[PDB]
Amino acid sequence: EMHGKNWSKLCKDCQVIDGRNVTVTDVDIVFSKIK
Amino acid sequence: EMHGKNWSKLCKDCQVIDGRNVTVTDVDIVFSKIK
Amino acid sequence: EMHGKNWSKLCKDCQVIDGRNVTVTDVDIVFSKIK
Amino acid sequence: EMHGKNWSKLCKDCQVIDGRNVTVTDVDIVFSKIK
Amino acid sequence: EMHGKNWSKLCKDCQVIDGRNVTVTDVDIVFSKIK
Amino acid sequence: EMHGKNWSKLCKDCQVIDGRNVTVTDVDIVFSKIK
Repeated sequence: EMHGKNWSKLCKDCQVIDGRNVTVTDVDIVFSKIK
Repeated sequence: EMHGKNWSKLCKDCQVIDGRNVTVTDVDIVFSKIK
Repeated sequence: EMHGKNWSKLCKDCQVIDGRNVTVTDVDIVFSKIK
Repeated sequence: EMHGKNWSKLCKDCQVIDGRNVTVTDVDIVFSKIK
Repeated sequence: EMHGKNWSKLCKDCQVIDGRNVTVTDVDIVFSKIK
Repeated sequence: EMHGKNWSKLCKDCQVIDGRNVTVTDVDIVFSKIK
């Protein structure tokens, strides 16, 4: 199970680029999820 | 199970670019989900 | 189980580029998850 | 003297960030010219 | 004298960050010219 | 004198960071020209 408390961010089986200022440039595909 | 509490952000099997200022540029496909 | 407390960020089976200023450039695929 | 020809960009006593995709972030002052 | 021809970019007494993708981050002052 | 021809970029008394992908981070002052 998962449980965050009042500001806590949490994940499982995840891919995160968490950060204050975040820029991505010239990309071909940012998000891709084939199943 | 999942449970956030009053400000807590959480996910499972996710892809996040969480952040204060976020820009993406020149992209071809940002979100892609084939199934 | 997982439990963060009021600012604590935590994950399991994860890939994170957490950081204040984060830029990625010229990428072909940023996020990829085949299953 | 200065003379450009049909696509030529030129300057003198200049500061340029010329480029296809250009982003500036979190800045305090972008342009400043005190005299 | 200066003379560019049909795509040629040129300057004198200049500061350039010319380039295809260009990002500047967290800056305090990008352009400053005191005289 | 200076003369570029149809793609040639040239300068005199210059400071250039010419390049395809160019990022500057955490800077205090990027351009400064006191006279």
